[PDB]
Amino acid sequence: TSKAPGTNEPYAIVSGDYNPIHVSRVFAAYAKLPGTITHGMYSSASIRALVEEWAANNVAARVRAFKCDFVGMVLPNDTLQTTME
Amino acid sequence: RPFQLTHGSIEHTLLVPNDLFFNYSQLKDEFIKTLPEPTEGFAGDDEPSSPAELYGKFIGFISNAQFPQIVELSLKDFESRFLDNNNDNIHSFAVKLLDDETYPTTIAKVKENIVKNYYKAVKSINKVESNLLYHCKHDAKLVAIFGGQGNTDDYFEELRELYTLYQGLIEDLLVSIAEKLNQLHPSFDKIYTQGLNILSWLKHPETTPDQDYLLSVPVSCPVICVIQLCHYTITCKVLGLTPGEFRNSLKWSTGHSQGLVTAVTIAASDSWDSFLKNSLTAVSLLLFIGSRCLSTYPRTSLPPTMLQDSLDNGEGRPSPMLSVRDLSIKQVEKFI
Amino acid sequence: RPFQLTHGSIEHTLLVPNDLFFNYSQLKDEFIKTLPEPTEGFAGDDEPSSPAELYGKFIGFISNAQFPQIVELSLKDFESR
Repeated sequence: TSKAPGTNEPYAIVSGDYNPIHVSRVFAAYAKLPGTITHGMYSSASIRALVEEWAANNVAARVRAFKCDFVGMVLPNDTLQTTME
Repeated sequence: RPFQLTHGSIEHTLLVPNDLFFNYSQLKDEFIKTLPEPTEGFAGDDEPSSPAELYGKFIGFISNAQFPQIVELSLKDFESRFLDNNNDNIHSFAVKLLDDETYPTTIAKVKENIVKNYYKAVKSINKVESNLLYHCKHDAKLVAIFGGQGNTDDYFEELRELYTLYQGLIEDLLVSIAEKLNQLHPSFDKIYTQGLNILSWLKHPETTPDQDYLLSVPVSCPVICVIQLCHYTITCKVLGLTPGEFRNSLKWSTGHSQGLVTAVTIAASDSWDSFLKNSLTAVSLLLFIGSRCLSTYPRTSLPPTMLQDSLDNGEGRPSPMLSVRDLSIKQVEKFI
Repeated sequence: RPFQLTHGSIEHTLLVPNDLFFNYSQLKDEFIKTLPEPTEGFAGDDEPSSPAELYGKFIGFISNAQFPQIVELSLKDFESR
């Protein structure tokens, strides 16, 4: 189980993705979406670091390809449970 | 007709001054409605289960209610009723209450309802008592030892109950400590992001971060020094001893891995303000240590096979430090 | 509010002097705890079973308790009653 961050600004300034969907209430409202949802790339990297240790026993060089589909949105601070198969 | 002060299934009726019963009954009326229903011998944690315990809960209750001149009167009454010529032994009185048969023994309901309420309601404790464990001033020798890092798994709860109990004794100092922390807290962000508002975590348990981030070194390192310092302040104040003169009673002292800073503070502590200042220099120091010893060797994730096996082997959750028992040095050095 | 002197299932409430109710209640409080539980019409030998009987038991009770100037007052009250 994982948990979404509180704010997406730290991720934004690092990843260079200043997409105002994730940082500002006003834009997130303009697109009528549920609010400053987490950066999809962050949600990717989170599950990636998850499986990197829970599937590869924390051996980094073992993962060689990873693809995912942003089926849904995650608002900040949300708690996320993943399955691994 | 004159009648009796009473509660529940246990009663401790005292003789009020004859011209106070009127307003004395007001506090009682406010008190009787604050107590839960009796439970099969008061097995409920919050209802008293010994007459002294009931009287103590009452005395804590009246201390908050705006009606002085009764708090100290009932207090000296409690003393003369249970603590005569040992009127500074309410700790020992407490642990002795553990031996009653009318009272089903449980130290929890003894700590609170008695000791908490006492120092909650007591006025100036400054009655310089007998350091009579050292009364053989010629014959005994005291040495204070200060714990080190990582003696217990769940450590913050010690401070939890301590603040829950002697709040009137530590509130003066630990807030000055937490303020100084907040003045140094953000300067070392990016390593403990969940903040360092200890006052919040005490006043609000749900605001407290998880024990893991609590068990983090930049977190646990200063609060252990805080726990040691509030313990020392308490044992100085319950005796009404100035820190410097209590120090005069001790022959020497030293500390473990971490608490050694508290030991060197004590050897520099003379008054309460000097103690406060030196405690400040301490927690500021140990905060630097917590920060840097993490930024230098940051603990990382661990392969779940490892810790799963280690916990199935009965060993501890792996950590940078391992304690081995029952083995001499000459052979542990042979295995390493 | 002024309220009533009472016991059990039988009551005999008397008019005390208006400036005595305070200490008068102390004797009553000591008295109520000396009486057993009511028994199906006070069939128990030691609990009173008539208002006059209750008042008499009370007046015997206060006579031993160290508080005179009420004993004879309640006594002449019992008489006039």
